[PDB]
Amino acid sequence: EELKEGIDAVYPSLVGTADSKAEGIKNYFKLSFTLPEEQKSRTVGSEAPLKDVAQALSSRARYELFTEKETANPAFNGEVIKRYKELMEHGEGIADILRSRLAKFLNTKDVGKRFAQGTEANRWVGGKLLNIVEQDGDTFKYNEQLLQTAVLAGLQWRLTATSNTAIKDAKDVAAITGIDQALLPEGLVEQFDTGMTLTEAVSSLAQKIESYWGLSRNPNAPLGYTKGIPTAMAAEILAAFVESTDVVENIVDMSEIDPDNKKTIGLYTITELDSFDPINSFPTAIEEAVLVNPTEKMFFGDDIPPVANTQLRNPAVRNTPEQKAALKAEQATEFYVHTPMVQFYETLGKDRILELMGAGTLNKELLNDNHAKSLEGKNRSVEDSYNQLFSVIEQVRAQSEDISTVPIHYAYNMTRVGRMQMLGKYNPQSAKLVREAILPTKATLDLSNQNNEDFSAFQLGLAQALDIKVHTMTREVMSDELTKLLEGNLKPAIDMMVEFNTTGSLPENAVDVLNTALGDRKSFVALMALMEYSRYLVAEDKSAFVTPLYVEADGVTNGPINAMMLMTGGLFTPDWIRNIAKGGLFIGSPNKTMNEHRSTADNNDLYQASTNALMESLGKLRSNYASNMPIQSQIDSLLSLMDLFLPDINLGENGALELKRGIAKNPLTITIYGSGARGIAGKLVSSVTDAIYERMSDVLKARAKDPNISAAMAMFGKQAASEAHAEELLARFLKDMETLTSTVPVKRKGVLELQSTGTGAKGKINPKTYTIKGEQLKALQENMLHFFVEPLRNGITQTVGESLVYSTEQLQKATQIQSVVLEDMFKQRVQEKLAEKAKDPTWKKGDFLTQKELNDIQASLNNLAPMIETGSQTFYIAGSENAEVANQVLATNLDDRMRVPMSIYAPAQAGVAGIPFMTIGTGDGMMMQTLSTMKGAPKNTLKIFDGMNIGLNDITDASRKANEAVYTSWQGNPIKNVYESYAKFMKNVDFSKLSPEALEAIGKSALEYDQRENATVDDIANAASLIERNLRNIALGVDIRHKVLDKVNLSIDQMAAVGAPYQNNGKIDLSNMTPEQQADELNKLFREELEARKQ
DNA sequence: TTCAAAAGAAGCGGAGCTTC
Ligand SMILES: Nc1nc2c(ncn2[C@@H]2O[C@H](COP(=O)(O)O)[C@@H](OP(=O)(O)OC[C@H]3O[C@@H](n4cnc5c(N)ncnc54)[C@H](O)[C@@H]3O)[C@H]2O)c(=O)[nH]1
Ligand SMILES: [Mn+2]
Repeated sequence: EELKEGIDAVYPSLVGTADSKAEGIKNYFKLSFTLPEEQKSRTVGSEAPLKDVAQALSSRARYELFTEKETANPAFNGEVIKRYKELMEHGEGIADILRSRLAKFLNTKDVGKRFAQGTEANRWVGGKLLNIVEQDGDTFKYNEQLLQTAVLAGLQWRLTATSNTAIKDAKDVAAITGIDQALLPEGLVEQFDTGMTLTEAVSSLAQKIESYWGLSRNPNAPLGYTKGIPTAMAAEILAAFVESTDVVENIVDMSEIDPDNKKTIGLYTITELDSFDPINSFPTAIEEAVLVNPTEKMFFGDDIPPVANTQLRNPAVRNTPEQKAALKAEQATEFYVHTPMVQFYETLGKDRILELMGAGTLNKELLNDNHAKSLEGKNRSVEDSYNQLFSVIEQVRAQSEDISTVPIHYAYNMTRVGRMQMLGKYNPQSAKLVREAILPTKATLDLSNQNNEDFSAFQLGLAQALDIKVHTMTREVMSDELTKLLEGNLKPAIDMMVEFNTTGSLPENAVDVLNTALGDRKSFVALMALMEYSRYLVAEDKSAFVTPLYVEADGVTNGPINAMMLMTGGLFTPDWIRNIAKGGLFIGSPNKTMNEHRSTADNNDLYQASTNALMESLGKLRSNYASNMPIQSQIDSLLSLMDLFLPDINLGENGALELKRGIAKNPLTITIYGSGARGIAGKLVSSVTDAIYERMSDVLKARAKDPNISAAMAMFGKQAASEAHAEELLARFLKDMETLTSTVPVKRKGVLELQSTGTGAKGKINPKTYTIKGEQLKALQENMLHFFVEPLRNGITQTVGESLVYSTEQLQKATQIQSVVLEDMFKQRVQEKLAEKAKDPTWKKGDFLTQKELNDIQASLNNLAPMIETGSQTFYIAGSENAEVANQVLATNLDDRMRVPMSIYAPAQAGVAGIPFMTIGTGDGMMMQTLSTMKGAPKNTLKIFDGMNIGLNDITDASRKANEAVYTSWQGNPIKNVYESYAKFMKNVDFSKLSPEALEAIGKSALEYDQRENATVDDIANAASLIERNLRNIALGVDIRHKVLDKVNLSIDQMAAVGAPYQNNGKIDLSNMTPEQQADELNKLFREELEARKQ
């Protein structure tokens, strides 16, 4: 009751009665919200928020008074104050648009007159804003406090939303657009990553608006109003921004991108401010005024980010104590601007940085259309990073006279998969350009003697930055390779940088000099290396040289290796010992390092081993079809085409096939994580078509530079030796493209057969519009699938071990089955409650359920063990936010458009998510979390998931701790964790209660293709409990292996580069033994440990 | 079926079916 009259005192004039049982118009704003116990927003109570905040922003003194702080961010100066004054005036224009739009709505279809007569329009999907209007003579008007506060939220969102949007990948776009991921057109993914979907824009706006309103949700009010009213407000604000042209709306017709797709999709992009707009130096003034506890802000000095209580976008999952400890540790690290790189970036200038690191200026007619779109996407990313960096620098520069002395902190959160992610799009963790200007690494080195350990550290940092693969060679060999480079190709660049570090000037051909010197080594960190070595050369005191140059301790094929260690469940095999050594687990070799292994024992890493296995599987494939000439020809053409355009595939003069580890890197990784072969085939083809489109721009360029040039020379000039030698390359290309688009392999009854597509590639090539589309793309993909990817998959399995593949399958099925039941039961418990609501006369279809009701439903699922617990991490595989549960609109704008589906936090099918969740989570996730919290945890590093940047002073000890953290994570047992959860599930699940849809989904996972079709609940049930037994057995094995492995002498250098391996000090000595001998000895220990328990 | 975040628009009518 105190709450009712409390919220009424604040909004006494809103239309309707604050009682859900009342007969006439009811006010769902006061029913849905209460005043907080403690102030959240300084606009609560204000009769004119826009006037008050504008006043607050009008001077430093007034701002300080308003926020009740004694001092304001020094970035808030005259120039910035003047810009905010102009932005407040614009807030008035947004407010004015909103008021007119309301008046239009009230007048159309006499909604206002009807509402006044008792028609409950304030409950319509388009009428929820009527809960915040006030009667005004013969009509209605917005409550000014609520209206103007939402506008302030709208201005803040307008300033910073773009910079906080999620990144879209091909997967996201395919889901959005309904177009198969493998067939997405060029630049479509780019078009979609640039804008916001309606849901994306509205939900971020709504969150901000509700935040500024500064109220609390009533647990017993229907979500249709608690979420609905601020969403209706957001929708209206987005619409006003479209009217004001602060936001551009683009309705994308899928019909032209695919004749059969009927979706039309809205894209919303915020009009960018000028890069030199003063407000960029301090874009959060409003947020920091309105909110008592601002979320959008920079953390300078000893202003430390708070620790997140719950997993990112998974509010049902609390960050564990150990996770919070890790977050705290990472949020405490101080970052500092490295002034020389900033000055270098600035002196080069945005345009030359793009020429150097992007695609420079685009001549949209020396470029193939499709290529042109990738180039644009490239520039976008570098340009945004540049602009974002310098906005941050502008704000840092205000904090002090020496920007290199201003400490900077970053907020972090744990993601769904256990990774510690730095919040924001453009920060050191996520943006390479920013990574080289803002660093937590720093050291003072004695470089007066090139025989110091300090100089050796310095060399290692330069080499790694320069794309020398420092983990494949010893420190000594590295040193000689680096010296060769600095005295050879890099010298002209080094000389230029010496000059720059002397006078502060660059030549006009700087881009050329860098580009030529670096060649393929070019990167932002390479620039840091040139900068730092040249700074050392001109340094006055080489004996105390200060530098943020770092060495990254980086995982060697980290995910696959972790999966092999964590989820291989059988006896030990020699192949496993050899392969796992490729990832830094050395048995019976005290103090062995990855550098030594690679140089003296085995130069092939796990990607190369898989690639070599691929070549065998391919050789086998060729045999089974040896007499079938058309099939041999089809394979040769695929191999030929890839050879023309991909560096990783080489065909020799006499036909010798050679493959670089590169083509196996991504396919190995994602295959373990549950990717299908088709998806991989599609990716390989993309890399082929990308290269082709690019070669077409080469044609246009060479052809324009010389109209005489022959087609062959224009397309294979750079790639060939002679004229006629380029004429055969052209012949291969045209033959390959034709056979690969007109003929596809299919698998009928275990055998491959060629079929005509009837849609072969035909016609003269026009290098500008040339596009491999639809039916042609699919054909290329089918060829790639059967003649390359399928043998690759065979190679992968032989490499990582069939035992691991088996474990990931049981893990996948268990977590899928569980997610299906969870999803289905949730939806059912929801439909039950809504049927109870039709009995309620206070309730209307569209109101949905209360939070309290949703909470009770979620709690009722606890006996199905939705959460996986390791003791230090919590995983919620099924957790999601979906439109499928409520299946209805939440709100629209006042024009009956911008219809936002009602989204609910609820479990959904996992699919294959179980694998990467557990592998990433208990692998690199657990390693980094351990690294942050362990005794003697390395200080002043930047952690990037499976690699860690270390200052040059501490590379040895930090690397050793990193490898100890790896070993610690290898004591994990993610299958055991899944088993514990799945066995509780199996004890409580009622398969008979599931919908038939749920039931068949489970059949797919638990039952062979055959026994499905028409199996009973009991067949499903019995099959589901077999998986539990499988899990139990795997988990037992994993546990034994780990204990046995711990008894033996191990050297671990998975976090490689520095050559500082962790020794487990196992007492049983397996040195001077072959992998076969070692496997036998480990299997004895395994059997003996299996008996300790059996008895 | 790789993971790390979801996600059509809009007339009529007042939800939800319909057509593009
Ligand atoms: N889950 C995931 N992680 C990704 C993906 N792309 C990149 N990452 C992570 O970021 C670094 C690279 O950051 P950068 O700014 O230096 O480029 C990357 O390191 P690695 O390339 O060495 O891979 C380490 C482990 O990450 C997982 N992983 C990589 N790539 C993928 C993909 N495509 N899909 C799933 N998982 C991936 C593996 O466990 C790998 O061993 C990553 O740490 C990304 O798309 N997804
Ligand atoms: Mn790595």
